Amino acid sequence: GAHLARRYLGDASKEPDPLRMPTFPPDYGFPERKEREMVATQQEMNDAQLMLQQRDYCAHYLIQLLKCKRDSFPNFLACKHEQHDWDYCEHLDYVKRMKEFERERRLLQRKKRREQREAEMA
Amino acid sequence: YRHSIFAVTHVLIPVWIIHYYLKYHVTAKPYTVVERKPRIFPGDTILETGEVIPLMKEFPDQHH
Amino acid sequence: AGGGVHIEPRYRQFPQLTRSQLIQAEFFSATMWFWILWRFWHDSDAVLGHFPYPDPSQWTDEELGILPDDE
Amino acid sequence: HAFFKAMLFMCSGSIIHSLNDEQDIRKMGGLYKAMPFTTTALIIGSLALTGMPYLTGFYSKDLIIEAVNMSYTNAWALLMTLIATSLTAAYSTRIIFFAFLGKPRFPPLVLINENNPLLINSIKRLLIGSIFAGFIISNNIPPMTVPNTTMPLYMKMTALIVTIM
Amino acid sequence: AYLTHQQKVLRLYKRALRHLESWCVHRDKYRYFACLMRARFDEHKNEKDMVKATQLLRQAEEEFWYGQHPQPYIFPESPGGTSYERYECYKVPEWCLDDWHPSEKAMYPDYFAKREQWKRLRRESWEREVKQLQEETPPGGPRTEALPPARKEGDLPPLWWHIVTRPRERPM
Amino acid sequence: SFPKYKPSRLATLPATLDPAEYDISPETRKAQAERLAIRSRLKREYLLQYNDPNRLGVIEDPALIRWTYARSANIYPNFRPTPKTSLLGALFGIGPLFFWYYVFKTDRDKKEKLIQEGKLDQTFNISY
Amino acid sequence: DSWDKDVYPEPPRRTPAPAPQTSLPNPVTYLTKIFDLLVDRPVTLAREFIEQQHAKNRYYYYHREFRRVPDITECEEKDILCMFEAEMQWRRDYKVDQEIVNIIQERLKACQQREGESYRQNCAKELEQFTQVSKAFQDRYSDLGAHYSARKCLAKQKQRMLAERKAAKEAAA
Amino acid sequence: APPLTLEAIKDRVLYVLKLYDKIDPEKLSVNSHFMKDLGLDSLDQVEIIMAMEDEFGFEIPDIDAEKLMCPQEIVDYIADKKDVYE
Amino acid sequence: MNPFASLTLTTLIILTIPIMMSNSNIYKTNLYPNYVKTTVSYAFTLSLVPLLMFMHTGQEMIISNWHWMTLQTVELSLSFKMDYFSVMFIPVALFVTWSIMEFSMWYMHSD
Amino acid sequence: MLKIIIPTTMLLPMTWMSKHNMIWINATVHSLLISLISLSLLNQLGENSLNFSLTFFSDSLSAPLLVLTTWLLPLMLMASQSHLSKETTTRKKLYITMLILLQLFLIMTFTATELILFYILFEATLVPTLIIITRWGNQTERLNAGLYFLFYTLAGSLPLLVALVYIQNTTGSLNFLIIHYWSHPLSNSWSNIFMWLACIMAFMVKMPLYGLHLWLPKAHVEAPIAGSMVLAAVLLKLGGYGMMRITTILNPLTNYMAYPFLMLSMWGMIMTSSICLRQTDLKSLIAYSSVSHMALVIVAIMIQTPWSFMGATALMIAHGLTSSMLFCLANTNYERVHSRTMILARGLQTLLPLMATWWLMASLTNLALPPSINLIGELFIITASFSWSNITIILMGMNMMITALYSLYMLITTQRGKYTHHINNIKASFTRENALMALHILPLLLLTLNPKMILGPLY
Amino acid sequence: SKMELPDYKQWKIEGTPLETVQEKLAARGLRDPWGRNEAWRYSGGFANNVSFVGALLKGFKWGFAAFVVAVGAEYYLESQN
Repeated sequence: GAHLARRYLGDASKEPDPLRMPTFPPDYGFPERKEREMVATQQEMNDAQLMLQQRDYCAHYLIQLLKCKRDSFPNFLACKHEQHDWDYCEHLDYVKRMKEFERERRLLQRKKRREQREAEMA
Repeated sequence: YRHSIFAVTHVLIPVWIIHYYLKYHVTAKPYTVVERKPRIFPGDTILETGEVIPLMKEFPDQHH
Repeated sequence: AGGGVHIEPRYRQFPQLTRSQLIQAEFFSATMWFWILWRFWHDSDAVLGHFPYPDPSQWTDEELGILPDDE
Repeated sequence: HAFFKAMLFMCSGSIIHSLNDEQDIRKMGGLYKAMPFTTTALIIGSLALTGMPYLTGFYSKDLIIEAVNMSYTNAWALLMTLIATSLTAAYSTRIIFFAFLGKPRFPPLVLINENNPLLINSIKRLLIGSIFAGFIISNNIPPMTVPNTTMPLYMKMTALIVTIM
Repeated sequence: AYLTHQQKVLRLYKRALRHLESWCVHRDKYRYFACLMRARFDEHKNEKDMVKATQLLRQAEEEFWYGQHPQPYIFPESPGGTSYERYECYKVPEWCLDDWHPSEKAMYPDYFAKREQWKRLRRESWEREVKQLQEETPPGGPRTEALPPARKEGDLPPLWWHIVTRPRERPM
Repeated sequence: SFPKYKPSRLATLPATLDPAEYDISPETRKAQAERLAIRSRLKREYLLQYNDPNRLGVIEDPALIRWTYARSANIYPNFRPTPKTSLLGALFGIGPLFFWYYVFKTDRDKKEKLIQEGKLDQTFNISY
Repeated sequence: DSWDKDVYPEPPRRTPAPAPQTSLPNPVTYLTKIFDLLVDRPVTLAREFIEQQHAKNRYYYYHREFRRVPDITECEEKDILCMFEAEMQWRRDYKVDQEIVNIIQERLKACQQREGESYRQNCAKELEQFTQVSKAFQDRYSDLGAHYSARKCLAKQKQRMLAERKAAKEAAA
Repeated sequence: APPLTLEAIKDRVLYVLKLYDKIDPEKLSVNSHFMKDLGLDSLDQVEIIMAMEDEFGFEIPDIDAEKLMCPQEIVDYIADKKDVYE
Repeated sequence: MNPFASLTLTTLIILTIPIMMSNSNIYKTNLYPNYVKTTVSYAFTLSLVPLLMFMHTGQEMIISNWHWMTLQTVELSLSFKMDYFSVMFIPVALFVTWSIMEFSMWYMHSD
Repeated sequence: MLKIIIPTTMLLPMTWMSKHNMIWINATVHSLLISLISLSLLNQLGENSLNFSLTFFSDSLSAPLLVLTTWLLPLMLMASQSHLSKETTTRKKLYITMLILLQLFLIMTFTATELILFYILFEATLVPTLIIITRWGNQTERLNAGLYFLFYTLAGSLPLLVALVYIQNTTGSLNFLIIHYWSHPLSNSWSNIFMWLACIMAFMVKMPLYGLHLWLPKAHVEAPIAGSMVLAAVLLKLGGYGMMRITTILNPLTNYMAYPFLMLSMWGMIMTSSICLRQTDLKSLIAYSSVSHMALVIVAIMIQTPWSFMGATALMIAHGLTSSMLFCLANTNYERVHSRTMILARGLQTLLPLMATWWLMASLTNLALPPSINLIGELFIITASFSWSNITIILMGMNMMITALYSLYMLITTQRGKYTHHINNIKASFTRENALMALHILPLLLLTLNPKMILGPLY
Repeated sequence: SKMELPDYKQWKIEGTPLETVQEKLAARGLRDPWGRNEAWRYSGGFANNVSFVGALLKGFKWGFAAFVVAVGAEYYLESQN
C-alpha cells in the first residue's frame, strides 16, 4: 500500500521490484554474512513428501506439526506449541523477506541519491 | 428390523461382493490399485524392518 | 377435509405456535451464540493475529546493513 | 459454501411452502415471531455466508480475502473482493428485513406454519453443519500453503469491517 | 370491440397502482400514495370535449408506462408467475378416459357410470344446441364471439362440453 | 412520462406508447369490427368441431398447412434469379468455404513448415 | 503376484508404525478390525471354496507361439506368399510394440502415485525410460497412416536411415 | 394449500367490502351494485376489485375486472375461477 | 488399504441400488421416497469411514479395475482417484443431499 | 458367408408361399434367427480378414455393418405392420420381397472381395429402395423423390465404374486383398486427379456430402417408414465402407484434394445442423440430422488416421441405430396425427409416458451422452482432426452444440407443453411400435458395455 | 375446522401506524378507506418485531449465561489442575 504509492504515484526505482529484487550482493554490506541454514535435510522433506511451496526453511517445524497431528488422532484440539514454533518461524522468515525488502529498498534509496549527489557535484 | 433388513440386502451383501471383487480379481492384476507412500518420519520407525528413521537435530526452538 | 388436520390456520390473527418450534429455535441461536464466544475466549488469537507485525521504518541500518550514505 | 448456501435454500423454501408458493420479498414481512425456527436458521445463514469469526465462513471467506490481498494480483482484483463482501452482506441483511422483520404483507388467511417434523429435522442437521463444520474441518485438514503470519494488520480486519457498513 | 375512453384509463389505472404497491412495498406507504394518485386521477375528472381527454390520455398513459416497476410483483398465478402454467403437466383431456383398459374402467366403476351419462348428456345437448345455434346466429355469421343462451325449453347451453368438462384448475 | 422508449425490432413499441392507442380515428376503431367478426366465426367453426363429439382425430389447420407448404414448396415457384438473391447466394455460398479453405490451408502450411526439420512438440505423441 | 518386478517394478512399501500418545485411543484400529471380522472372514472361507474347487478340476491353457518368418526386407515384390508372411509378422510386432508402450506407461503411472508429492524428483528415471521408448516408437510406427503396412513402415525406416546416412556424411564434413 | 372452499371466500370478500370504509357495513348488500346500489365511481371499482386481488391472492383479468359488479357475482366469479363445489 | 478404497466402492454402488430397484419395477413406489432417505442416509453413514484413515495416515490411491478400451497405446478403464479433495467431499455431498431431500419429502409431496 | 446368404435367399420362397396372415410372424422370427447366426461374424483375428471363400471375405469393418443390416431387417418388418395392414396379400409379400432382397444385396456388398463385385451389389440396392420409395410412398412428391434419389447416386456411380475397370487393365486385378497388398503410390499427374476423383464422388454423393445431399431430405422425409430406416441406418454408410476400401490405393493424393471436400464438409454439418434447428416437418429434422452426423464421418475417412477410422466406424454404427429410432419415433406420431408438422402435436408427455422416454435417450444418443458409442466415434474424430489442425476444434464443437440445440427442441416441441385439446385420437401406445423402440435402444447400451467390437480392423 | 372470521370492529387505522396515513391524507382533503384491510398486519401479534441486532441477539441471554459459566469452567481447569 504505502510502498505501492511510493512506486506508482512516486518513484518506481525507490521501491523494490518484487519480481526482480534483490539487486545487490547480500554479502556486500555484511562482511561474512552467515548462511540461513537448513534444519530438515533433503530426505526429511523427501520422505515426508512435503509440497514444494511448504518445503521452505520452516518445513522443519512443519513435519513436527503433522507428526503430533498424525499421532493426536482422535483429538484435534491438541497440537498447539507445534504451530507456535512454525508460524513464529514463518513470522520471522516473513520478517527476513521483509528485512530483505527494506534492505533492497534502502539499497535503492541510498545509491540513487548517492548517484544524484554525484550528479549534483558535477 | 427394517433398518437391519436394509443393511443386509443393500449394504451388507454389497460389501461382500465388492471385497470379493477387488482383493481376488482386481489385485490379481498389476498396478490395478496403487497406494501412495505414507509420510514416513525421520524419528519414526518402519513396522516390518524395525528401522527407526534417524531424526534431525535440535530445532531453532523460537518460542514466542 | 380428510382426517389428519391438526394445524389450524387463523384469519388476520397471529397463528398458534407449538412450544416445540420455539424452544429449539432460541436453543439453536443460543447454540450458535455460546459457540463463538467460547471460541473467542478460548482462541482469541485466531480471529486476530498471534504474531506481531514489526513496523518497517523503525528498523535501523544494522540488520539492514546499509553501508553509510556519505560514501 | 455448500453448507450454508444450501442451508438457507430450503429455509427459503420452507417460507415459500408455508406462505403459499410465493417468491417475491415484497409480500414477506412480520415472519420473525410467526416463523421461529426458520427465522433463526435464515438469520444465522444470512451472515454465515459472510462468516463471522469461528464459523464455516470465517475459516474460508476471511482467509480468502486476506490471501488474495497477501499475494501478487492486479490492482482491481482485491477491490472486487471487498466489494463482493460488502455487496453480498448488504442484501444478506436485506432478505431478512423483507422476510421476517417489518409487517406481514401477506394475504389475510394466516396459514403460516412450519410444524412439520421433517421440516425441522432436515434444517436442524444443517444448523450443526453450517456452524460447526468450519472449525472441525480446519483443524482436521493440515495446511497446504505457507501461513500468513507477519501481516500488516489492516487487510485482514478489512474483510470483517467491509461487511458491516 | 374498440376500447372505450373511460375503459382505457381503467386498464392503465389498474397496473399503475399495482406498480405503486410494487414501488411503495409497505401497505401504509402504498395506501398514502394510492390515495394521492386517486385525487391526481380525479384532478381533471371533467373532460367535456373528447379531444381534451385524448391529450389527457397521452400524458396519463405515458405516466403509467414509465411508472412500471423494474421488477414488478408478478403473482405466482399471474401471466409469467412462479406458479403460472405450472400444473399443465398434470391436466389431461377428458377423452383420454375413454382410452382406458377395461380393467382400469372397471376398478373405477361409479365414475365411469356417471361419465357415461355425461357422455350421453353431451349427445342430446350437442344435437339440440347445434340446431339451437344455427338459427340463433343471424345472417353474416356471429357478429361477435359471444354465444347465445339456452333460452328454449329443456335445452342445454350451446357449446358447453369443453367449458363444463374443462380440466379443473387443480388437476393434482 | 419521460424520455420515451425507442421501439426496436426485438422489443417493439408497447400497447401504451404506440400512437394508434390514443390516435383512434373513426376508421381505425371501425376496423376493429370485421376482423372481430371473422375471428368470431373462425372461433365458432373451431368450436363446432372441437366441441363436436362426433368429430374425432385431428382437424386441418389451414394456416399450418399454408405455412408448411409456403415454407417447403412455394419458394422455388416464387424464386427469382434477382441479382440480390445471387449476391446473397454468392457471399453465403463459395464465400465461407473459401474462408475456411484459406484458414485451414494457412494453418496447415504454417503447421507443416516446422515438421520437416523438428521444431514442434511431438515427443509424447505416438497416437494418431 | 503372477507378475514380477522385472516387468512391473513395485517400489518397496514401508509402514510408519504409530505412537498414539493422546489420551483417546485411535478409532481406526478397531474400525478396520471390525471390518475385517464381519466382511472379510465370510469371503475368505468363500474364496477357499473357490480356490479348492479350482484345484478339484484344473484344466490347462497354453500360450500361442509364432515361428519367425522372413522379413519384408528379404521378401519378394509381387510375391503374395512370402511378403504376406512378413506383413503379418510386422503387424504382430506392432501389436507387441503397442503393449510395450502400455507397460512402460503403466510402470510410469504407478511411479507417480508411489512417490506422491515427490513424483517430480522420484519419477524421472521412469519418465525418461518411457521417453526414449516413445521417441523410438515415433520413428518406428507413427505417421504411417490408417492403411499402415510392412512396406509402408519399411519406406519410413529407409527414409529415416537414408536421412541419417546423409547427416552422418554431413557430420563427417 | 388447504381446501379453501367458497364459504371462506364468500365471507372474506363481503367482510372486506364491509371493511371498505366507503362501502359501509349497513349499506353493503350481497348483490351490491357499486355503480347503483353503492354509488361508487369507476376508480373505486378498480380499488374494490384490486383490494380482493391482494386479499385473495389469485388474479382477476382486466376484461373481467370491469365487468364484475356485485359481491354475489364476485363470489360466483371466484367460484368458477378455482371451480369450487364442496 | 483394506478399508477406505473398498469402502468408497461400497458407497458409490449402494446409491445405484435404488435405481436398480426402481427400474426392476419390484420396488414399492409409495415408500420409495422414504426408501431413498434410508439409502442416502446410509450412503452418508458409510461415507464417514473413508475419512477416518485419511485423518489417521492420509493415504491416497487410485482404483482402476476393469479395462474398457485398449486403444493401442492408450488403455481405458473405469478409474476413481481418491485424494484429499474427493475423499472428504463425498460425506459433504452425501450429508447435503440427505438433508435437502429430507426437507423435500414434506415440501415436494403434492405431485 | 453363404451360411448367411443361403438362409437369407431362402426367406423368399418361405415368405412368398406362407399363409395370408403368417407372413409377418414367419418373416420376423427367422430374420431374427439370421441375426443370431450373423452374430457369430463378430469374431475377428488380429489383422487377417476372415477369408471364407474366393469371392467372399470379411473383417472387423464388414461384420459390424453386416450385423447392423441383419439385426435391422426385423425392425422394418415390425414397423411396416402398422400401415401395411390395409393391403392385399400378394402386394404385401412383394413388400417383404423387396426388404429381403435389399438385405441380401447388403450382405453381399459388405462381404464382397473385389471392388467391381462390391460395386454391382452396392448400386443394386437402388432398385429395391426405388420401388419401396415410389410404389409405397404417401404423397405426390414421392415420384420426384425417386428420380432425385436415383439420378444423384447414379450420376456419381458411373464415373467409378470407368475408373474401376481402368484399375483392372492397369494393376491387373481389382481384388481388395491384392490392391492393398500390391498398393503403389499414386502420382500427381493431372490424369491421376480425375482418377482419384472418379473413385470418390460415387461414395460421397450417397454419404451424403454438403451440396450433394438434396436427395437425402427429398427421400428420407418422404419414403415409407420401413424404407426410411434402411436408407438412413445403412444405405448412407455404403459410402463409408467403400471409402475405407478405395483409400488403400488412392495415396498420397488425399493430401491435396481432400481440402475442397474437407471444408465443404467442415462448413457443412454446422450449416446442416442450423437447418435442423429451424425445420417445420418432423422427419425433415432427422434427415437433416443424418447428413450432419454423416459429415463428421467424411472428415474421419478423408483425414486418413487410425483414430479417425475407429471413430468413423463407431459413429457409423451408432448413427444407424439412432437415426432408425428417431425415424421410427416420427412414424409413430405421424400415424396418429396423419402429418409430420413439428408444432402440430407438441406437449404429448402427459399422454405418452413411455414414448416420452423413447424420445428421451434417443435424442440423448443424438446429443450423444457419455459413454454412448456416438461420442466414442465422435470424440475419436475430434482427436484425429485436432492432431491434423488445432483450429478444427471450434467448428464441429460448435456444431455438436447446435446439434444439442435442436436435439432437445423437438423434445420440447413434441412432448413438453400442453396437449392439443381438439386432438382425441392418440390411443393407448401399442406394444408393437413400443417394443420396436426397445429393440432399437438396448443394443446401443449393450454395445456401450463392450464397444471394442465396433471400432473396425484398426482397433 | 373453524375457518372463523373475526370481528371487523377491531380493525381500522387505530392501533397501527395508519394514523399518519389517515391524517396526512386528510391534511390534503383526502380519505383512506383501505387501511382497515392492513390493520391486522400492522397490529396484533404481527407487530413489534425485534431489530436486526436484536434479530441476531436472539438466544444471547441463554447464550451469554452458557458462555460465562463455560469460561468460568475454563478458569476451573487452570485453577484446579
